Amino acid sequence: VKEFLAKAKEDFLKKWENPAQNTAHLDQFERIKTLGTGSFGRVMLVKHMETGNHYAMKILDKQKVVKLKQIEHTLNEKRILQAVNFPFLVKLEFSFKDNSNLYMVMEYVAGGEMFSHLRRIGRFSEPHARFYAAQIVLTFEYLHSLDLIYRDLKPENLLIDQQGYIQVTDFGFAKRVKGRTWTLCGTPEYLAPEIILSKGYNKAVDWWALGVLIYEMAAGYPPFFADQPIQIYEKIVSGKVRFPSHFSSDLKDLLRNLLQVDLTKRFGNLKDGVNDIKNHKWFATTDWIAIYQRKVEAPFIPKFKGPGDTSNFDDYEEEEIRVSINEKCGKEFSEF
Amino acid sequence: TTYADFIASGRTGRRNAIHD
Ligand SMILES: O=S(=O)(NCCNC/C=C/c1ccc(Br)cc1)c1cccc2cnccc12
Repeated sequence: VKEFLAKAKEDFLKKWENPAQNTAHLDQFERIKTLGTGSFGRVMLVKHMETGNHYAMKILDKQKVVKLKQIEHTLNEKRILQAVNFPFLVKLEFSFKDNSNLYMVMEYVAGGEMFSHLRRIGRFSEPHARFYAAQIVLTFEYLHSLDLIYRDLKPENLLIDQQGYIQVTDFGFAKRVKGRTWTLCGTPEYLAPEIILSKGYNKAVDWWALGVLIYEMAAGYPPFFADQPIQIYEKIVSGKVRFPSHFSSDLKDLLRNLLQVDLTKRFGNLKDGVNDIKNHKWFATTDWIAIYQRKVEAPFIPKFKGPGDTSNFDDYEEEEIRVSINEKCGKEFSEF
Repeated sequence: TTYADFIASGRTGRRNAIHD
């Protein structure tokens, strides 16, 4: 581990310092189908005509990123993405830009979102949830070691691959920060109290978010929900959680620690670091080595029927790609 | 039930990220 991460820091640092740019053109890909949508872009199943491969291309409208004041965050995204390398993070294959947008051609993860299966299935058994937790545990342990904060953990951002393993996408709020940070970021249901409480924060928010994840997986719903975010924030900062009667005692106690308002008492943030979690009773059966190697029995395998099969994703209206005769936000994005 | 209470609610679908 410490040795592993040690070697790991070095490749990221090289990449951090000399981030890559413009590794392709639009016309080398064949646009096939929107897999997801968002405030200022859509992810598309795309086909590389020279290789006959499929990727997920993220298309960011430059003007809309500017209107929404998301330039830095967008920059962090591409820079951190091309620099990292772990078995549970999606691979950035290319990036380029045109007069009108920014592109990130990532690897097409066929299994669909975790969100989708969990919604349909209802709730996951502890063992099935634990399979997935362990994978975010290591991923955070890697991420944090590089002074990165993930900041957007939710079922919608975790994808399942052919082998029933996790692939974390969306690094739109990922930030390399040594010391506290202040942006109100994320999804309401997953915000740590410190964040809603405008009090500057660190990595500890990633362990509270994980505490929420495990809860939504095992019980089928978030520990704090209401109809409007203000009502949710209120619940989050109250520090009052009710646990489903079907939660094991070990799970109830992992969750009490992970969802600790007092961040000088919150697991992951303590003296012994990430070991407090990796050594918790709930996890006693987990073989972290076997899991990092992808040699564990995957509890569920979404099966798909061939390349380009997009039946694990919901349908979205197709908006048409428009690329201006005039370069749009040159200076703002020159480092992209 | 909390499950019932959850399905009847407004945030059962894909949750969006809070920017500004
Ligand atoms: O389609 S996705 O975006 N699915 C996971 C993202 N979770 C929902 C967010 C969608 C979204 C899309 C565009 C912007 Br702009 C912001 C959010 C997606 C993103 C990155 C890689 C992917 C690989 N395979 C399938 C899908 C992939």
